[PDB]
Amino acid sequence: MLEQPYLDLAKKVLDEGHFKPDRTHTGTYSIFGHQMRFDLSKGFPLLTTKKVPFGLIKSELLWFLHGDTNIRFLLQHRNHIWDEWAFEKWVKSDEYHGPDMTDFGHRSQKDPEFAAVYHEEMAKFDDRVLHDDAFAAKYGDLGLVYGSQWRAWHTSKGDTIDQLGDVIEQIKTHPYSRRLIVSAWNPEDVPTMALPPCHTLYQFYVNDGKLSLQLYQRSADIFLGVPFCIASYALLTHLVAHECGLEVGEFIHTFGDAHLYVNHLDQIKEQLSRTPRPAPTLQLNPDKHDIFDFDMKDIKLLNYDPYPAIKAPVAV
Amino acid sequence: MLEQPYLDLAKKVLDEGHFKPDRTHTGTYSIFGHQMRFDLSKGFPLLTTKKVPFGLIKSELLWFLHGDTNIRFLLQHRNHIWDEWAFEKWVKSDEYHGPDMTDFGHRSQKDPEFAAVYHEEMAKFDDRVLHDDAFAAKYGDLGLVYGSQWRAWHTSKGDTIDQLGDVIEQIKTHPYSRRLIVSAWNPEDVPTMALPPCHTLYQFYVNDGKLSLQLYQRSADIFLGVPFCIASYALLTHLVAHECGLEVGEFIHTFGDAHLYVNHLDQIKEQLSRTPRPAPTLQLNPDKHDIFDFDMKDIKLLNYDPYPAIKAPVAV
Ligand SMILES: C#CCN(Cc1ccc2[nH]c(N)nc(=O)c2c1)c1ccc(C(=O)N[C@@H](CCC(=O)O)C(=O)O)cc1
Ligand SMILES: C#CCN(Cc1ccc2[nH]c(N)nc(=O)c2c1)c1ccc(C(=O)N[C@@H](CCC(=O)O)C(=O)O)cc1
Ligand SMILES: O=c1ccn([C@H]2C[C@H](O)[C@@H](COP(=O)(O)O)O2)c(=O)[nH]1
Ligand SMILES: O=c1ccn([C@H]2C[C@H](O)[C@@H](COP(=O)(O)O)O2)c(=O)[nH]1
Repeated sequence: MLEQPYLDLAKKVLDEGHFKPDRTHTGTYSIFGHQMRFDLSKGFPLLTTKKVPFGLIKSELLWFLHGDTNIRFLLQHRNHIWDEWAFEKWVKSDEYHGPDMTDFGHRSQKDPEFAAVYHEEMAKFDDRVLHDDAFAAKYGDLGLVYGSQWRAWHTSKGDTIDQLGDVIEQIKTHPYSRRLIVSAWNPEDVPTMALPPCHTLYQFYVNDGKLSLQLYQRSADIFLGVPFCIASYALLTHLVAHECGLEVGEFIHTFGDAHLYVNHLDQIKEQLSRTPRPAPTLQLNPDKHDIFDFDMKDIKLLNYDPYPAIKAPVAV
Repeated sequence: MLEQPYLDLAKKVLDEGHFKPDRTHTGTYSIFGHQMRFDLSKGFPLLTTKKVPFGLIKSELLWFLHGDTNIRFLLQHRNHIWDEWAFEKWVKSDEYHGPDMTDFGHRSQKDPEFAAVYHEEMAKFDDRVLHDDAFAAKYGDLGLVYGSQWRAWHTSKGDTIDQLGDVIEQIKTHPYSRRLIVSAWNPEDVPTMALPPCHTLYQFYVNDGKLSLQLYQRSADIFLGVPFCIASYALLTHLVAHECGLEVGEFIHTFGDAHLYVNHLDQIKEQLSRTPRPAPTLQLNPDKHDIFDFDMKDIKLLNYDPYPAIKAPVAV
């Protein structure tokens, strides 16, 4: 089965993972250096042993591909994955006149009524973003996110480089190149970032008319993150390929610090009692070729028969 | 035996490696995505199945650790690994009055007498570098090399960041961090570089009082390059550890495009007929702790009993 590597990584961490604490003060089980391989010609690696929302995955990837960094687009697509980051900037800034949200993410799990106040406060902020173009302009723009890291790298001369755009052009002109790399790591920015990119660097490769892609993830949440990441990068390996007119080869996920939060142990064991079903299948619109102009309707997932969704808490 | 992974990578490429040409127009056998693991507590990974020059490895690493980018230091240490790059800039510039060296690297293998002319021309340039401080200042400074990428990253504000310096400080204050990353990839520079860094990115990790390091190599010459690289990065994992007062764990070498030049096939097979001996041992000076102030005499390699050196041609 196509998703075996993910189960193995999960089992493995459970078995060889050494205890290791972190920022959130919640302990974890970590390993260092791992590498999975998913033959993308066998099917699309969307977990069948637990329901993963492909809709959110598409929304987020297209956002990146547009070089966009404002929440407004994602919001219009019912995507709220990046809300806390915008919200957090709104609460620590001027004008915010409302219940003190200091430590909203952490407290939400503990104070019940607080969760109520915060959830509506959030609901309001999002509405303002979504409608007040002025507000969106200053609170919905996350700044340094994958969208601007891949397609608008700031140069020392006050200019901008479209890493993804250029790399794609190169795949077309020099497929056998070894410099097909897109970095999301800027030494100038990381020192003062809310969250340096976990999806640190990827590189393309072409051989036998097939496109492959390797992603280097400095840090991974095996339960919550990895499941999205695989699908997210597997989608791109499909997009770029389609555009360049190659076939799809395999996705290679290399890990730095792969961990499993102690509060996710039961749930992950719960998933390990499942037997993966046949993998779903991606269907891309044949009329469109400019991935930069792709839309939600141009990507279709067929035969997605998963197990119910396994619920687990976000440990900040 | 400690170096088994390297043999396996070699055998593997020979067995699953698909043909793939490149810039030098010499064909290669490539694979995409590999990952070796060397437990550094078992010994120092310097190849015993073929003599590797640890002297050059030390010279080069210290050069990097000093944030230096000029050939003069390396020259004083009889190191000529980076000569062609300096020489190449001298020949394509003004003032060069002598035999046209256009395509010296490639031609050297073909025109015998040419090799003679070029070799002495080189000998002269190096002497000028080594003695004329003015000359060295403009022809010996390679510019963007690991030394300035690790310890003098140019920011958009015309400043400079000491990635290595800072990361080291972090290991001391926050060992369990997942942001211990040093990048040698600058999207602003790669577009116009003679050779973008093959040793693209490394990340540190600390657990159980042991320091580990993973290196991401976008491109590798399995015969000539990989042997140096392992030892080079294994030395650093030892240096930083010593400084931070941790123990050494393991070195993890992840590969993007790992290849074997077609003109190295015989020689690599030749090496595969060998049986690795016990690994050598690194001995660091206990009195010094500032790796930035380390010198050739502060690093000692014990029990290095290798097989003779296997000769193979440099395919540009
Ligand atoms: C993906 C991604 C990158 N990111 C950014 C990001 C930031 C910090 C992180 N912290 C940790 N430990 N793991 C992560 O996956 C993680 C991811 C995400 C951020 C939020 C959600 C999210 O809210 N959805 C969760 C929980 C939903 C809920 O509360 O019910 C989910 O399970 O999908 C998902 C991903
Ligand atoms: C190391 C490194 C990075 N580098 C930079 C660099 C640049 C282009 C490359 N090209 C290829 N195919 N492989 C490499 O290892 C390589 C390395 C090196 C550059 C030169 C030598 C060198 O001259 N020594 C060779 C050959 C010596 C000889 O001519 O006799 C050797 O075998 O050591 C070694 C390493
Ligand atoms: O695909 C993803 C994206 C983000 N994160 C996680 C990584 C860390 O658990 C946390 C960020 O903490 P640091 O690694 O930066 O310390 O967010 C993932 O696990 N997977
Ligand atoms: O440790 C090292 C350093 C450099 N090179 C090689 C990689 C490529 O063979 C060549 C550079 O060519 P590109 O990958 O940039 O095309 O130099 C290595 O193999 N190993």
